[PDB]
Amino acid sequence: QMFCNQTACPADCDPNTQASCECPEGYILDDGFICTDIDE
Repeated sequence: QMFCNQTACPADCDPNTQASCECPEGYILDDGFICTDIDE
């Protein structure tokens, strides 16, 4: 349950949560390898 840790940020796979990048279980990355979901 972690989509980049917020609306849209980056995907450097934090070294204490590994939530970004890998993206939630179904978030789906986007143009930018950033984990987010506010439009496309």
